[PDB]
Amino acid sequence: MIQRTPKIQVYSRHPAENGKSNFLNCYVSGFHPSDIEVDLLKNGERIEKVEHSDLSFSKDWSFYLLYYTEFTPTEKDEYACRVNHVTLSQPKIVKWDRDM
Amino acid sequence: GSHSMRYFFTSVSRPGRGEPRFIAVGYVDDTQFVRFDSDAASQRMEPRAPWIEQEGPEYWDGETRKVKAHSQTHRVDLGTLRGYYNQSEAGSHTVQRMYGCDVGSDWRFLRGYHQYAYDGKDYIALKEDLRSWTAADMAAQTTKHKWEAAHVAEQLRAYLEGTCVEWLRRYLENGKETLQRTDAPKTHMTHHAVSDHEATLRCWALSFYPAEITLTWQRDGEDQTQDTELVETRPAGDGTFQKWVAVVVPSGQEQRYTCHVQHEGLPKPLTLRW
Amino acid sequence: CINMWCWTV
Repeated sequence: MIQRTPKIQVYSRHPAENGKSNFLNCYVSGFHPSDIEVDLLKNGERIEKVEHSDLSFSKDWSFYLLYYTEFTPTEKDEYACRVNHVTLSQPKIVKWDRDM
Repeated sequence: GSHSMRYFFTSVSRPGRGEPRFIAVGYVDDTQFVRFDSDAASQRMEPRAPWIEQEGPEYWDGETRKVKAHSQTHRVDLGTLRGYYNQSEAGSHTVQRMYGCDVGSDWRFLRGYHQYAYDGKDYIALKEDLRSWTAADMAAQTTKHKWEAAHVAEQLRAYLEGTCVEWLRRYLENGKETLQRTDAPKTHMTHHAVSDHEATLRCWALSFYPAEITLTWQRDGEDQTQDTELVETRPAGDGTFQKWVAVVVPSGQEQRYTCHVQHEGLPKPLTLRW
Repeated sequence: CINMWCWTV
């Protein structure tokens, strides 16, 4: 039973500007098995409008998914991606940084 | 120019109660155009690209019949393989299948392929010549003889060199506004002072299609891999892709370093400076 | 346009 840990990237669809509507992505990839829990967060509090792509996999059979929601960057507001998988003891939280 | 049509299937057993979860998605090159999901209400193959809605009710009725059939074949498979591998009924397991075809620049059949995996490991794949199979183990060796005997390859061959490539041509034409359009990366470079002696240079490729791209830093005209980070290509979520590469340099020395972009959307490679 | 896939392992 192969068990591969998810890679995580948290980012925006378009160059971030404060006060301008954008989209926040969490791209989880390279995981097995397919069961996974992904949340998007604004100041710790979980975001409810979240959507995701249909499950698919790469040549090496490892899965991948995109989670996204509409959002607006501001001066003070912090945004993160929360991921849980069977290969994780607790949820791994990745912070969104606009220069990456 | 070559193009590909591919189909990706996944079934996860739900022991304890019910049929397995079955998700099936179809792509042309880097564009998803259909999905099925056993958890969805419709229980229909559903459109996911504008240009496939062009297709009539009888297409959606044909595709749905065939794909529910596929979910049933996977259901049997999960049970057969629990036994081949002497596993209990307590645990959850996965089957994964992928097949597809390519056309060349001549618009003619170029390539075919088909692969099968059990709990994330190769199980059986079709050989490149499309006449014969490759079994990963002794379980898969049972499946190979069964399929040899059933003449599965010859029938799979007929499909991939025929029906598959024909419908590929169809979709390319119907959706040429997007499927045959290349978006070149929108590039730029950023600069961040990490200290007084040093800085980070980050080279961005945004909004490109296809996903295939190459991004490298050169110092004084030679490739540089030391002190660099290169994130994996990521979907923007509007059908385009993103990527970046970063180098750490001594302050005042930024001029030595060039970012080099390679992409089908560009007739000539791109070079960027500070 | 998918194949008609009816062979089990």
